[PDB]
Amino acid sequence: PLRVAVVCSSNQNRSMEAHNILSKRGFSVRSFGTGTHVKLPGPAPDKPNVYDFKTTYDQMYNDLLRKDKELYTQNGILHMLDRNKRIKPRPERFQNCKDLFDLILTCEERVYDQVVEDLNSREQETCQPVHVVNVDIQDNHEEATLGAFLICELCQCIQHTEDMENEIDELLQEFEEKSGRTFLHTVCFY
Amino acid sequence: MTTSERVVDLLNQAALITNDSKITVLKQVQELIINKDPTLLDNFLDEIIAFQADKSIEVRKFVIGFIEEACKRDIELLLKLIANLNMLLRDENVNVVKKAILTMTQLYKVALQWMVKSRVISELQEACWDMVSAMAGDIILLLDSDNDGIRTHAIKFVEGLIVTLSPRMADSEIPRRQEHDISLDRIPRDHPYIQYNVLWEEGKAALEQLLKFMVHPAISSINLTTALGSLANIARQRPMFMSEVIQAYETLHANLPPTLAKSQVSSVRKNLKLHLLSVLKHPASLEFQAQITTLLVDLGTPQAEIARNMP
Repeated sequence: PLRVAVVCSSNQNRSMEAHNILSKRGFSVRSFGTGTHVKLPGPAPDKPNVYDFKTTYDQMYNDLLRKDKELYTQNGILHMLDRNKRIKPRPERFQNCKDLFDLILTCEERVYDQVVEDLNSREQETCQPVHVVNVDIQDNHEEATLGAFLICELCQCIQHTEDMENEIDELLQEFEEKSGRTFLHTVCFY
Repeated sequence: MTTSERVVDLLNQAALITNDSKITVLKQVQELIINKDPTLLDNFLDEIIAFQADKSIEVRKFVIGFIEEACKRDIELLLKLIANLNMLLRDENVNVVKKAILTMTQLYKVALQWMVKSRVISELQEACWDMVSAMAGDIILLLDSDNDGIRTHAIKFVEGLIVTLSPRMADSEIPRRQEHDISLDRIPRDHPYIQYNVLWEEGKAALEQLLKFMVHPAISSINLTTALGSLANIARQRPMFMSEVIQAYETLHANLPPTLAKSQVSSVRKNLKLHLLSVLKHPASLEFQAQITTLLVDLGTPQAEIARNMP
């Protein structure tokens, strides 16, 4: 098969939209964020809502309907938190993960940098490679949904190859030319 | 029911299972004879190893892993097992080959430590070492493999060979995990069989092979980023090599490989930036600071980021 990780910054939107699609279509998948904090959209783009990764989805749900029941229903954040609850109790920091993956996919170049920086700085024990791929997905419901379906077609495509390492780059190129989107690609080592 | 009985039963079972599930049962046998009671390892050795012939890729990968652990538990076993390993390195399946490369990455050091710690050395043990040494030679040749995965594993193997076959120096930056790893400087100049100077030359030649690889005009994106990263490690752990690494960076930045696709070019070049910054922080980079800085700036590195990575 293919053990996949999906990674973005807050482990809320894009990365959970992909978690959800991959999980329901039979992939073994985990999702994480890399950002310093968990950020939910707030009253104004300059003042988001900020949490620690220890914080439950359910918790954020009530911290938010304590703020403005109305603002978080209309902007879909409450429905998202409820959807995330059903997958996983709390968001997770990539830098604290200890499990191994075959393929880590990132949803923003900045995160790709954080994943690379993190994996390059760890104790290398084994030299087992893990492939890291980026696709920039804007942070909104629509793009996140679209980006999850694209990530799913990608993994489904990678899973049909006979030899992943030998042909992943040809597939990513096929995918850039079909999708109009660029796919950065690198390897880190365990 | 003892361990030996609990093992005979697990094997009778494994001899009858017709699929990959048999690996579970094999992994349990592994734990029981390598960890929970090594006195039984010899009794059941031939019988685990015979699984090397199984048609299943995964069963074959499990056998290489078992070899790796048996040899860490009792390095003398390498007298027999090195043939099996070299043959599994020549497996028709790329995933078995790649596992073989990773196991050699571990065992080479271990075997060399055993040759060095050994006072008197039998002809057989000498031959065993020649085997290990030539298998390292084979894996170096795997840099010309036509498979991108084999190449990447070959690079990592070659990377560790260069670190192992060169001396730790006062300004070497050494990772916690590899603290107790043999290195050239730990090898007595007057050893009865291991020749300090033959080894020093074999590391130099290994590093020459890698530098040649970097300049293949058909080099793949992933192979190049891997090779870039291995040179950053070598450079930090073995700063007598700083000058060659910087020159390899220089060469790449004049001569960008023209089969790379646009995004591949971007991927590789984001790593070149990262490895230049990581090397700049090393004290032994002093001489070449402006040569590195020219390179970094040319790739659009901003100066708050350049300046965060001085030593």
